[PDB]
Amino acid sequence: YEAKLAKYQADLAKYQKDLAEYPQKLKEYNEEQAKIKEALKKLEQDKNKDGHLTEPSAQSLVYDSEPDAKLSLTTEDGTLLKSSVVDEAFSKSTSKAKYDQKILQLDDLDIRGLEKADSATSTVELYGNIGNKSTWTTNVGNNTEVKWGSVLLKRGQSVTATYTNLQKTYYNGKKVSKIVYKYTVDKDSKFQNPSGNVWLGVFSDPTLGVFASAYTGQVEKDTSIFIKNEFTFYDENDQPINFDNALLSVASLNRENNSIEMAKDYTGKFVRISGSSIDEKDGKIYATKTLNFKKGQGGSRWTMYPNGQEGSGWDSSDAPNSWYGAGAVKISGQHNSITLGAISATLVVPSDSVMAVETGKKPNIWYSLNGKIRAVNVPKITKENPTPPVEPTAP
Ligand SMILES: [Mg+2]
Repeated sequence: YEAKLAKYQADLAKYQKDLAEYPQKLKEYNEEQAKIKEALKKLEQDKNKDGHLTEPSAQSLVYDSEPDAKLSLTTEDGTLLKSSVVDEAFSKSTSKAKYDQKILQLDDLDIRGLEKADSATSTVELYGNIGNKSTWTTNVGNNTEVKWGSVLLKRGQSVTATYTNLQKTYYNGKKVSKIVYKYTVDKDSKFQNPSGNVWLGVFSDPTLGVFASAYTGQVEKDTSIFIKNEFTFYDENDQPINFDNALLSVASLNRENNSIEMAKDYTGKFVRISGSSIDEKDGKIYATKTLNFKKGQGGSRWTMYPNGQEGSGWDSSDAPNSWYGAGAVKISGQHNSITLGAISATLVVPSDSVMAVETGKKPNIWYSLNGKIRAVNVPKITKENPTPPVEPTAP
């Protein structure tokens, strides 16, 4: 009868508060549900128009941006890298030209520069356009502040990234407290870096994802880099979330004549976007029938980068037709998995003078997994279904 009564009394005050607030929360839930159901009736009717989900549903996972998240890294077999080693590597070789114009050009980084003698650290040191480089830009965010922990991993090795301090992430209108990703280098990757190392730049904002690279400053024929991504999201009580058809966006699945970006080995259900270059074929999600790099070339409708033409620059976060290189995966359960990578076209499709040339590519990729579904007008669930308050019983 000690803190039993004090607990009961605390829970009674909280009950009284929830009872007072419950009718307004129920009203707001009911109004939002009504809105969502009407938006879904229209999406069903429009399911074959350009940029619409072939199987429309509401987005329960609000997971667009987390600029203020906090990053923690652990690897049992890998090497977390000192910032100053990462900085030195950026200043030399193929990224030097951009580093001298105050730009961190992640896709030009020659990762051999990271393989120095006394490089290891026990905890994450963030690097990016921050501190003394607060006026610098990066090719991934331009002027926006981006930073990452750096790790060297070989085939089969993994890093576990924990992201806390999340300000805007919600599932079914409840706040997400923590996200844990385990990133593993897929053993079947074909990259040639003699050390066997891959650099993962793990951004502090988990919605920006990962920059994965084995680039040594030359292109490679018959190369690939794949990163397995296993993840669990956690609720306000630090418990794993059991997703029920949350939508995961797989965007920027670029296909050029020599290079395919693809997702594979995924949990959940692929949902095609109407009009998109992206489909599923043999458990792999990519541009299956056409290239998507340049209008007219290899069957592509649009041009991936902004050139001036109509619907060009499809490949960015804010472009209206970014769905052209996107798909969605409907996920459930508490533990989910997907593998993202880039591979030489000739390892995937028959050799062909337009669709699959032998020309070498850079074994790198920037990918992201988030809730920013690129299909048009997908409604978000922002209001929780309130649980009727239960009056507690006295000791
Ligand atoms: Mg891409």
